[PDB]
Amino acid sequence: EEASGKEVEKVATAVLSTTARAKARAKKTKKEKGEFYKNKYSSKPYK
Amino acid sequence: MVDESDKKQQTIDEQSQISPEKQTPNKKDKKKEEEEQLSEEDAKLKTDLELLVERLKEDDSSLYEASLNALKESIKNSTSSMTAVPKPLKFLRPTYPDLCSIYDKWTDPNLKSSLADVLSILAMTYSENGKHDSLRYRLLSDVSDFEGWGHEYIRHLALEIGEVYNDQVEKDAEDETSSDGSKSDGSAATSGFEFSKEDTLRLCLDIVPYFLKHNGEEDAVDLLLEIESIDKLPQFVDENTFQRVCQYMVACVPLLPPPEDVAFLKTAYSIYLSQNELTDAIALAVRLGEEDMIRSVFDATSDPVMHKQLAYILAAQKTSFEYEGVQDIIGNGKLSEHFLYLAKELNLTGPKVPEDIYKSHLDNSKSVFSSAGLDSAQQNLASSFVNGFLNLGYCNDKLIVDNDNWVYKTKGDGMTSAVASIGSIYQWNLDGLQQLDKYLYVDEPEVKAGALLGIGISASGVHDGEVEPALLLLQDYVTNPDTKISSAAILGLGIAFAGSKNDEVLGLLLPIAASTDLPIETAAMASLALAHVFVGTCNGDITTSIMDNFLERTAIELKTDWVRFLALALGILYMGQGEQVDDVLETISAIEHPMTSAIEVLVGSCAYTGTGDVLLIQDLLHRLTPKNVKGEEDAEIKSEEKKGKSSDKDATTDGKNDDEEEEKEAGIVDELAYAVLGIALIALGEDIGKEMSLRHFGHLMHYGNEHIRRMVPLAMGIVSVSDPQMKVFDTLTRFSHDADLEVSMNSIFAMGLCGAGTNNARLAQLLRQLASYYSREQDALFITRLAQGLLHLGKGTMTMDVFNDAHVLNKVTLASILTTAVGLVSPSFMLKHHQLFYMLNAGIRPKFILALNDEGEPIKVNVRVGQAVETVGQAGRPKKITGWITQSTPVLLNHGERAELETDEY
Repeated sequence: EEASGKEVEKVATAVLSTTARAKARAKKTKKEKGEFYKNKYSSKPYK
Repeated sequence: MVDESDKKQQTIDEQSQISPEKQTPNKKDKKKEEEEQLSEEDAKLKTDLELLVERLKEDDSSLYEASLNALKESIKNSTSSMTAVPKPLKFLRPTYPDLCSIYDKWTDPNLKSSLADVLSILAMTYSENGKHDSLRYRLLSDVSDFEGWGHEYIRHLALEIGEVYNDQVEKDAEDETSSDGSKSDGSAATSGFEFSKEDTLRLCLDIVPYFLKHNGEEDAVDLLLEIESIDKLPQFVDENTFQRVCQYMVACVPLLPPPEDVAFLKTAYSIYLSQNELTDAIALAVRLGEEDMIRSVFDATSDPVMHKQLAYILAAQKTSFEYEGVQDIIGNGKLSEHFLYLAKELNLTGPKVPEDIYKSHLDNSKSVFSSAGLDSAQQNLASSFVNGFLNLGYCNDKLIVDNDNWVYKTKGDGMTSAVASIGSIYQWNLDGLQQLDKYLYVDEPEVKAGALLGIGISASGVHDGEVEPALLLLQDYVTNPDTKISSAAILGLGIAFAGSKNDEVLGLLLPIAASTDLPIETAAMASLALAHVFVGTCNGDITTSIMDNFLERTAIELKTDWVRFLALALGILYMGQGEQVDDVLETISAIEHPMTSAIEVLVGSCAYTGTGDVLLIQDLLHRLTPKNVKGEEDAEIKSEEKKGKSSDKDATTDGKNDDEEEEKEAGIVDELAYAVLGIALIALGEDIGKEMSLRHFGHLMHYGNEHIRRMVPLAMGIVSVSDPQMKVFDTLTRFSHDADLEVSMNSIFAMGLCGAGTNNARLAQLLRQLASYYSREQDALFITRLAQGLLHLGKGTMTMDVFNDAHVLNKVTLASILTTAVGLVSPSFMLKHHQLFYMLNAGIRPKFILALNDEGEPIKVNVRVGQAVETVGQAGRPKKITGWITQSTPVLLNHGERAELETDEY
């Protein structure tokens, strides 16, 4: 994905948490009231 | 203590010299160890119970804490109170308090939570038998003052209110629900709930709203009626009992869903009805809008006397008060038959007497002409209008008007609004007909339109006694083909009869007067008529109105501005209701456009009107979403879309305005501080959003009817010189009337200073002047306001046209609508029954922000203001009756009611 592509995901994660918490406080109140490093070689042939 | 020999008949006495300690140790051990000894334990229950009574009159904490420590365990945590079951259940009379001694007297947060639950289970079950009721009663009334009894009764009744929760959260209930651990079905609920009501009235006043709201039922308010009416004469006097109630009912309006909210009120009327203060009963009946409620109150007061007296008068003045008119029609009947007088009694029933007091008030305050005279430029438009607006409400404006010169000279569509505002002078007063017929009979159609609006406003005064009624004039004028002339003719009629709905009213407005082939803005006035008449009483959210709402929309949608006007008239129709508005969501939406969905959310805010449990969070998901998605990503066909996007902004502001009106006395104060903040946030997120929010902001103030009215507007108004849009002043001043020439004197002085220094448009100057002249009506003349006055949380009936135009562009054309502003309130007078126009003295209280009172009833201490004053704006409206000094008592209790005062002099 290279540097630019990995970065799109890192940011996306940061963004969801900020947005999450910006609605969370109010909503919540008002909700209720109302395999191996070295596999050597396998027997199993492949083409 | 810890000995098993201490259970002997002999060893009660030997032990008890030291201290009674027979109750726990040995006894407890044997009861929880052998079933055989439960047969013995039963007889000794009585003996034990008494040992708790004695050591409570000699209260000493230490010797409960330590002693009944190990006692806690047997009761319910080990035996679990059900061997063969019957045996522990019967012994719950003397062990329920032993649990409570570690609940209550021993203190620790950790043990308060834990054992609270356990107690709930036990109360409930022993209240099946109904002997837990008996334990409550003997503490409430006690036998001796001690710290015991006074904590114990609080806790027991507190827990019952607790129980109803478990069954709502989950189906499961029982122990798994850890809220009380109780099933909560009859047995210890039904029988206990009935006792519960009686107890909480006597000492208690602060857990009572919690009991009523949690149940969330009108059945609960119905049982409450009976219980309260028993005590209302012996334990306490009617006066004390009646306020205590009035505290409960107001508190529960927040935290109730729509179908429950109204239902709480309906029942509340009944409680009032029996209770001897009939004044309160009648105001709430109108608000509800059910004629039947009004009928009963009026008749009960009238019939028992065959003489005149205080009684006849009292009934008649309460029915006069509404300028909706619904009470007026009804009240004619018994009094009419009697003929003590027709002249006096009939008149005081109807709105004939309010006209007469208005005349009187006009001479007292005068009407100091000080109108702008400016000619030329767009400043010309403004001057002409100001003459109307300055002298809004019943006055004599005849001499200036008599010169038709300036009326005709008023340029453009501005001309129409200059005639409309001549119409505004003539509110609730037959007089002023004379001037109107001149414009109506001559020149452009334009002049005729303002004149016709004017007849509707002049016929308003007297419409029940039907003196030169509205209907006669305007009927002739409907027929006239021209859309402008039809439409105006039918809106004046809508205003006159107001919330009143009759065969005359219904059939006139039924074929709409809007041409569907022309989208004239002053032909929008036809849908306004329908909206007005339906509101000001219960709203059936009728289908006749939807058929036509769709009809104007479909035909022409090219002009976006116009179709927004129809959307807003529909939402407004429904307002005054939040329970049938859900039903009409389906109905409206059946038809398809992106435009029909725009309408959906507007009407949505109206449905959820009651408390901010629903409302505030919808109008916040909505708000955030444009801002948030846009922020995230960064860090004919056209005309439909544009409506869509505009309505979301509107809708967020509207939901906030509608919610705050309802809330707590406490909650109003915090929402206001926040509102100012919210301006910064919207400004951050989106440029476009900021502009719309501002204009609405000043209407936020008017709609909610804030408590304050003196300091805060003016504070805000300085800041909003800097913020764009100058409609912020227009809407803000309709709130800011208060006493006129107190706030408003500062508003005009300030506004013209800033406009002459910083002028950035003649359009900008137009708004600044208009608003400021509007604000004052000379020398505190009866003021416009959203509230009726009689209804504290009252919504407008004729003061809803304001909001419609705030959302859309700023033009001189919109001002025609604004001329309607009927909203005038009576100047109170202390009457006996000889109809005295002169007060002893009456107390006003400006403080209205209190959260100590929930009633919002003015403290009796007050500060004394003279006679022949106007009932001034909010933070002044609470008026209590000074009369205590001359050995006099109000029969008619004013809590800040519009209402004319009446006393019985001892």
